[PDB]
Amino acid sequence: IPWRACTKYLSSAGILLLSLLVFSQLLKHMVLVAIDYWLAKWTD
Amino acid sequence: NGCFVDALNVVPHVFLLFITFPILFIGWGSTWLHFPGHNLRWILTFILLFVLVCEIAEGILSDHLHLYMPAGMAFMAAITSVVYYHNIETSNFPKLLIALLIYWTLAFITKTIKFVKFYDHLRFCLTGLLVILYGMLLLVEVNVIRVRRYIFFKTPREVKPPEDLQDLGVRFLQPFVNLLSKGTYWWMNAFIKTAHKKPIDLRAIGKLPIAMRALTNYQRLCVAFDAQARKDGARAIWRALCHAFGRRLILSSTFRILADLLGFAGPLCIFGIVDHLGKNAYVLAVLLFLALLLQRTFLQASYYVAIETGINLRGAIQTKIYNKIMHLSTSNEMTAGQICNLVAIDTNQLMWFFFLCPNLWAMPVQIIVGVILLYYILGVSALIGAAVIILLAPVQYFVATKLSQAQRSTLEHSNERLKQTNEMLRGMKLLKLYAWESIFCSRVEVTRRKEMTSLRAFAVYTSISIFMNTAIPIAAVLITFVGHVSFFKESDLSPSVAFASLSLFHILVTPLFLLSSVVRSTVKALVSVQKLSEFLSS
Amino acid sequence: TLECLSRSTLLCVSALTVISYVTPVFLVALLPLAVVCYFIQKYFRVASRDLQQLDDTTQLPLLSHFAETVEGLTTIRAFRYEARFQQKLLEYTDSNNIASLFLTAANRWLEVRMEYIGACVVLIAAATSISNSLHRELSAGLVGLGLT
Amino acid sequence: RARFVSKKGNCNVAHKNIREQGRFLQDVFTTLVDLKWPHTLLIFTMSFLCSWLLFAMVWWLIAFAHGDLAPGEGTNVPCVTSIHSFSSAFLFSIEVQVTIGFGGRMVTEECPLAILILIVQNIVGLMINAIMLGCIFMKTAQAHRRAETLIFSKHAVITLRHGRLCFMLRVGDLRKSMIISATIHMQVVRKTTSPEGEVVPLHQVDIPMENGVGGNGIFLVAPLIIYHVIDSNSPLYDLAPSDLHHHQDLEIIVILEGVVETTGITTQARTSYLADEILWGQRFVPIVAEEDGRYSVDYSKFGNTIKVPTPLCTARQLDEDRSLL
Amino acid sequence: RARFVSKKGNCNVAHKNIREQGRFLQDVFTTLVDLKWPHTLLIFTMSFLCSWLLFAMVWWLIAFAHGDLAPGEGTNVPCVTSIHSFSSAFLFSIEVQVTIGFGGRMVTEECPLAILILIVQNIVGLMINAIMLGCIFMKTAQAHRRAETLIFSKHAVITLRHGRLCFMLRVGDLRKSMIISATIHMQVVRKTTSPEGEVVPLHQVDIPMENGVGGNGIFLVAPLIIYHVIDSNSPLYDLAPSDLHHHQDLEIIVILEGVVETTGITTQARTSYLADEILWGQRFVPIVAEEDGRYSVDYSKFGNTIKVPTPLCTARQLDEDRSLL
Ligand SMILES: COc1ccc(Cl)cc1C(=O)NCCc1ccc(S(=O)(=O)NC(=O)NC2CCCCC2)cc1
Ligand SMILES: Nc1ncnc2c1ncn2[C@@H]1O[C@H](COP(=O)(O)OP(=O)(O)OP(O)(O)=S)[C@@H](O)[C@H]1O
Ligand SMILES: Nc1ncnc2c1ncn2[C@@H]1O[C@H](COP(=O)(O)OP(=O)(O)OP(O)(O)=S)[C@@H](O)[C@H]1O
Repeated sequence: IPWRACTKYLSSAGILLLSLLVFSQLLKHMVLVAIDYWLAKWTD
Repeated sequence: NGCFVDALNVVPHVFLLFITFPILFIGWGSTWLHFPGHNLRWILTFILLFVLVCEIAEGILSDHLHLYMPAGMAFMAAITSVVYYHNIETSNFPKLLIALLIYWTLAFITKTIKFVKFYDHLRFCLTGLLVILYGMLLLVEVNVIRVRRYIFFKTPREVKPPEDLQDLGVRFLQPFVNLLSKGTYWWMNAFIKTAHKKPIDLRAIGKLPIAMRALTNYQRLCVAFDAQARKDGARAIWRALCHAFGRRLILSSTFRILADLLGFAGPLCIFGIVDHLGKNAYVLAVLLFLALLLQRTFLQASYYVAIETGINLRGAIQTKIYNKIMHLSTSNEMTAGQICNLVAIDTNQLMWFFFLCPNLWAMPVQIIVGVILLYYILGVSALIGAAVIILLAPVQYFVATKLSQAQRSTLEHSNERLKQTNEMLRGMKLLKLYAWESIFCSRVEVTRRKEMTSLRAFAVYTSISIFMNTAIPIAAVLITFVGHVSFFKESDLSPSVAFASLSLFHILVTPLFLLSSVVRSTVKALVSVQKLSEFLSS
Repeated sequence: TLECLSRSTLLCVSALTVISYVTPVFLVALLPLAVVCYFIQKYFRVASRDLQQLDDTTQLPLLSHFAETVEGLTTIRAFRYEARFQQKLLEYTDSNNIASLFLTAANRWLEVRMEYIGACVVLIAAATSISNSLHRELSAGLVGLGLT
Repeated sequence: RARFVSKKGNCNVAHKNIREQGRFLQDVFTTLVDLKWPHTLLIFTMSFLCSWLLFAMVWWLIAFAHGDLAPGEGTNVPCVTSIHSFSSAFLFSIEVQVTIGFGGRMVTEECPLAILILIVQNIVGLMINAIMLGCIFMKTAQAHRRAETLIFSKHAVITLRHGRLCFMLRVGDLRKSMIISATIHMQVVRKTTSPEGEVVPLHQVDIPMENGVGGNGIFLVAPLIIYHVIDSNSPLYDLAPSDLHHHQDLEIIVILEGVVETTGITTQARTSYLADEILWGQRFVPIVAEEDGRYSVDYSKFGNTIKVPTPLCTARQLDEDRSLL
Repeated sequence: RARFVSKKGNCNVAHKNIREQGRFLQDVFTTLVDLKWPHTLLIFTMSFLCSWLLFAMVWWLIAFAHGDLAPGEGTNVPCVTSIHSFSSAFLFSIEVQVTIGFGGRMVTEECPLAILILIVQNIVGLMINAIMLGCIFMKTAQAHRRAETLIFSKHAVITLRHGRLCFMLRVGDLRKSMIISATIHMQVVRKTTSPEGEVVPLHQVDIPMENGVGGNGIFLVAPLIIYHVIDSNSPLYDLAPSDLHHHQDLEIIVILEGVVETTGITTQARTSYLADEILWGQRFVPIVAEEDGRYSVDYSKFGNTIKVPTPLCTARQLDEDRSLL
């Protein structure tokens, strides 16, 4: 299945929520890695 | 004369590795014959692989090439014995077996000499384990010749290789392959590669072996039901299924528990490595590699054996309740719908519960080993953390139940909507002949809003589930590490402790979710088997 | 399912970036193996989809058959045609089981092979971490994240 | 549908339930020597290196065991003089095995065990050399690359010759080398039911090759259309022209046997023609042409075919019409 | 009673009073090289060791005789330098015989007798090496393990086909390798008394193999029942169905000849069927079956047989009844 079906599916949502979802997911994963990255320096 | 005995041990591996190459290159340049002790032989060969890895670790710790060459030679010797037994299973011979037996005997002799010269004065345990494994393989070979016609009188009275899984076209050959591929599913390479090009269909698909049909499972189930009813119900049918499906289920369950043990074991060797470098680690790394691969392989074999037992059970009880459909009386519309739900939802519930059966036995030991292991790494504080994660498991269940309730309500509305559609898509010409269509579309949209309203609460519960899923892992580490160092004893938390706790937290979060679904599936299956018993006995 | 796919893909990318930042050279070793997964992807889907639909088909005439036996039960018990119909139902349940069995076999195949590669990557990561991050780099906070 | 023997000449019938009890012997060598030249060279060097390394290992071991490997002056003479490490041991092994005999390292008359290891080394080396020479010579007798080049036309035709229906099918040579006393065994298979209620799944019957006064053989220089005429006695005489194209299952096989010149072995070529392969009422294009001073054969028109206004009817009805006309 | 040729194909008739005067020659080698591979390897190493020990003994003797074996410094040069005991003598023998030439012990230009013993040693060694190589290569041409695997059904049946009595008997292949131009020589033996008062103890007569227009040969891919029809002209046409089972002595032998592909040699299979072996009025079970996409042959039903309601009568009386019906 091409990217066109998903493109139409997400464009029915609009530009309002697409970025609000994608950047929030990116930031959540960045926090989930950064907590352990800081714990690494916490250890010693 | 240590190096002398080392060379004396190196010799026989060279002998076998040199005899194997002509025959291996002849074979490299469709009937599967299996011999008694094949599975035992492959198990012992994998144990040999492990012990040879340990010997290589010893040789690295000691270093002197001639002092650790025997392990590297026996490695290729065992691999070539595997290739030999593959070439014998693909084409039987009374002479290649003797060629293996000679090598087994010579290796046993050399190991005995090593043991004696060591007793006259870590090596001890590995040498003893190798001796025992080679002796058991020798006994397997002796059993094979005792059963075969290698040196026995004129004719072997061969087995006439089984036509159960090798006769007229069959494609799903699970029971009839090498016990390594029975684990790693190597026989699927050909199927999947052919499937990439040509579209699969029932003509391109196989036919089920005699080991698993409607007739076979029905026969076993009716034999158990007969042996239980001749001694005369819900408990009766239950015990009948239990005694009928027997060994396969418990085999899957024990595969599963051993895999769970090794999975709990991984992070501890991680911890050991982290300790060693901050203050004997390559060995721990290769052991971690081996333990990971073995644990996951056993987990997967467990899954598959359970799934196959479940599919057997579904076929069996389906053909059984169809056999019952023939003798029922006409006095018993609603019963037809109840019958077809008894096959569409009740049987699927039964079979999926039989999927999840071994998980219900393997979950408690997993959480117990997890909590006891984390306690000895983090102390009293660990206990506190060990509570929080566990507290997510009942809560999850509660959440799930709410979902179900919501689902029910939503379904109701949905059904009604469909009705209000079926009219419009039939009186099409009537509808458009006077353009009353918008008037009905208003009503259809009125139903839709109610449907939307239900969906909000359902998705709120879904959001709460997804939120807890990744919130409890964070909260455990938060309230544990903050509550360990800056609260209780100010103990210096080495990186090993924290990272082992992290690993164990994930390895314990993964199974926790499954217990809730397991409990729901089990109670639903109990109700469905009560229903099946009420029906099957009318 | 969309939420789960997004979480999974981002967690995987994050884990790869972590084990790369911990040991730089390990990065250059992991891109080969990942390319392997690409070949494991195609061959899977073009079959996993196919088998899937086949399952659906073998589920549809089976259930329907059941219903046909229930309504016209008197006619079927009168004609004494019970044997042939039982034969048909054994045929249908076999056609259902072969599909629902090949599907689980293929899922096991993909699972085991992806797992073998996921163990190769941790082997190589630990083997690089024990030497690079201890002998030369002598930094202990690294190996923890990478191993975990 | 299923075919009897494939176009390439290989057999299609797969055998099931063979006793297989007798095939439990060691025919190891010949099958290895039949392999491809690269694979055969690989296995030959493999055998040689295997034996060499085995005896090098045992010689290093015996020199280590006697104590002669321990470097010491006096109180001994090494069983093999001037032996120091595993490298010189392997050099001695390759010096005594392949019979070059450098003689820098000398086996002495002090240790009879070295005498025994030498006396077994030499005989095993001679035996493996003899088998590896005989087998490669037996291989160099491979003329199979030149054989099986015989070609038949993809589809065979039927025509009307001398007032009778006839079968026309092209054969031919592809090299200068002839084939001596080539004979044609033309056969037809069909699922037949006897009048006694017996049904056979496949029935081979000989359809004759129509030559001069007699003879089952032919002479192949140029592409010669094999010429048979189906009569009321022939088994193929009963079929119909419109039912052969789609439904019927008739395989007409030809077996051309003959001994090649240079090697003297008797090879053959078997090919099948199905019901959907054969067609009706056509004529091949003349291949041979009077060239400058010779006969030129054009193989582009080998499988070419031209329309012929010939009547289309069944051979039984054609014979009845011949009785009427 | 006595059989003519056994089922396995070997001959049963024992020959008596052979002149045996000519069989007094030395055909020694070829018969030894035909033996089994273990026995042949044993005799080969035996010959080699025999020659080696013989010449080692003669060299020790000559070194002892010249006095060079007596350990002494000066006033001489040993015919073979650095020779001390029988062990070094045997080492020199194996060094010069199998042509390794270590050269630690050197034959010198002082004694022409050593030159003569060397010049005979080398030529006898070369001749024995040449024969022991040619013979093992001639052995590796053994494809007899693959031959003689042809199988016939244990008992043959008779039936009624096309209104005439017929003989049905199964043949077949057991390997992928075909057999080229296999012909059938079907014969029958019987103690016959001529009308001139002459009594023959055994009388071979050809009973035809009924194929197409002609031909003494067949084509073997699948098990093909050989189909013969006994007529008033056939020699077997006179017997009775009730007298064959117990009393009569009739041996029907078949001789299937044919050349194998890979080796090109012409092998054959001979088998007998007695009067007590053959039975009456039955039919074989169809072997070939339309498999998934091929033809499946089941060899379990190879010798299986089903009852057929066919009339039981003598072939002469059957022909008389055909004249009446
Ligand atoms: C989510 O994993 C788990 C992780 C951990 C544990 Cl302790 C248990 C499980 C688990 O799942 N419990 C075993 C029972 C089970 C059910 C489904 C699957 S499956 O993989 O999703 N599906 C298939 O294999 N085949 C399907 C089966 C249904 C017919 C169509 C083909 C695999 C296994
Ligand atoms: N010009 C040629 N020279 C030598 N051999 C040929 C030649 N043309 C065809 N052949 C071979 O002999 C057979 C004769 O069949 P054709 O007359 O070529 O009919 P066809 O339908 O064109 O078959 P093709 O060319 O293989 S698709 C073929 O199977 C070829 O393999
Ligand atoms: N399935 C088989 N595959 C290959 N060869 C066979 C098979 N069965 C029998 N043969 C051989 O071919 C001959 C055929 O005779 P059969 O049909 O087997 O009658 P028979 O009375 O069963 O003889 P047997 O099996 O030797 S006691 C036998 O002499 C066997 O040696």
